[PDB]
Amino acid sequence: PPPSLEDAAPSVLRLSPLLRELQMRAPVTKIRTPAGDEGWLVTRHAELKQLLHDERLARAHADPANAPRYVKSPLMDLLIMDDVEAARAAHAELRTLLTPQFSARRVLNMMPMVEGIAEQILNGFAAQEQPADLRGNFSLPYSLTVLCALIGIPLQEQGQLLAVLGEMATLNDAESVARSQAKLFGLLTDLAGRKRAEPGDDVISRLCETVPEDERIGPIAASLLFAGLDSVATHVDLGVVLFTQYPDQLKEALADEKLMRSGVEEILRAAKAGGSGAALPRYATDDIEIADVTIRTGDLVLLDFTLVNFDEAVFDDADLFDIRRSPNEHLTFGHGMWHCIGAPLARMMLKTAYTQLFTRLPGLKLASSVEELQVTSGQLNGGLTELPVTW
Ligand SMILES: C[C@@H]1[C@H](O)[C@@H](C)/C=C/C=C/C=C/C=C/C=C/C=C/C=C/[C@H](O[C@@H]2O[C@H](C)[C@@H](O)[C@H](N)[C@@H]2O)C[C@@H]2O[C@](O)(C[C@@H](O)C[C@@H](O)[C@H](O)CC[C@@H](O)C[C@@H](O)CC(=O)O[C@H]1C)C[C@H](O)[C@H]2C(=O)O
Ligand code: HEM
Repeated sequence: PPPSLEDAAPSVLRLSPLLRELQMRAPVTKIRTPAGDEGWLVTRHAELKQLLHDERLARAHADPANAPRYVKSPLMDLLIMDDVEAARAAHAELRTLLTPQFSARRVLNMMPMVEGIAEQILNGFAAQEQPADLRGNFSLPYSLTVLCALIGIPLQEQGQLLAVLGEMATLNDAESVARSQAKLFGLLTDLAGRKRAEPGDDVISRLCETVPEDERIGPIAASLLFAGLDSVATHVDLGVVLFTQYPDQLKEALADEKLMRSGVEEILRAAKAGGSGAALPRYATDDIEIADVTIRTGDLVLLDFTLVNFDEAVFDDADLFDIRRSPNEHLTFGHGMWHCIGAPLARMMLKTAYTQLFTRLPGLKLASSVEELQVTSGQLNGGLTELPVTW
């Protein structure tokens, strides 16, 4: 029986020993998923990068109901279709719709909105009673408010979102996920009809121009919001932890915009809970020969973007936080057909956050120890349960 991927990591910002062992054993290796099934874990940079460009991996399985699962989640099950050409076309359309929204030009047009929301939230955060949770008081409201503004979700309708998005991340209750997913899909399909009638400068309105069916705009906007919210918030949090542990690198990043940009890359490479970094399931649509192994049609393949970021064949002293790594060859956003569509926004949001946070609160420090930080578990893209800081 293959080793089981565990529920989190023993502590934050260090790769879990089980993952480091799996990586040493083989480039592609059989594991047991949290959901109990068997799967291929890709553990090394060169092999992951090659498989990110292999057309034989798809979000498709001949029998999705019986396909080997990564996690027990009705969210993943919406992702997997039973025809390959139908899955390929659905994926292709998602990227065609969304890639223009995140061009360098359009992201540049988001900067004032992002900086302005960060300043309003930071104004309130600096006044909180200390120690204060940076995640609930800053990084989550920051991420939620920017993403809702860009997508076009009214301030008047945001109250219920943090509850529904958090529930959708649960691996603990299958029926609570599915009805939260429908609440969110229903909220945003309803919203799409309203913005069709009254368009604004936002993503939902621009999708209306090209997509005439509300019932398919809503799930795209919902999955856009779910894709960005926690990941951006968690990287604000862990980026803040790293910078409080290497204050000399924080100060030089504040002093030179080149080093703040490469500092954000080094946070994207290393600011990790240390647990399993695979995000979505992929299935072989044909047999693939690689790394002295044979992946078979229907097999589950897990691309662990976090784990390959610590591959010593690529990164000198990989456990070390060093913002001067350049070029920084992390694969945190994927690559090729699968590459994160929000990467330019995420990069800009993180740079905005660290700059404003540490300029306004230069004495920002952990209330307790890094070892005392509690990584969340039993969840999709959980990060920390809270991050108490003082300043
Ligand atoms: C075909 C389909 C239909 O037409 C439509 C009706 C279907 C809609 C279905 C949508 C389903 C969406 C499911 C998303 C699940 C994310 C899980 C994330 C878990 C992440 C993992 O976390 C772990 O999980 C383990 C279990 C725990 O053991 C462990 N303790 C920890 O918790 C790893 C962490 O990952 C990253 O965070 C970033 C992700 O967050 C990025 C993600 O968000 C993507 O961006 C989501 C992209 C997604 O949206 C693509 C869809 O859009 C494509 C799409 O819709 O196709 C349409 C055309 C960053 C962290 O550094 C990772 C780290 O920790 O090292
Ligand atoms: C630090 C923040 C983020 C990280 C680490 C991250 C990471 C990732 C990763 C690893 C994938 C590939 C998933 C897979 O195929 O296994 C992905 C895909 C995706 N990301 Fe991000 N992401 C971040 C922020 C965002 C944001 C803010 C948005 C939207 C505003 C977004 C939208 C998407 C979408 C739509 C996909 C699916 C792409 C596809 O199916 O081809 N991401 N992201």
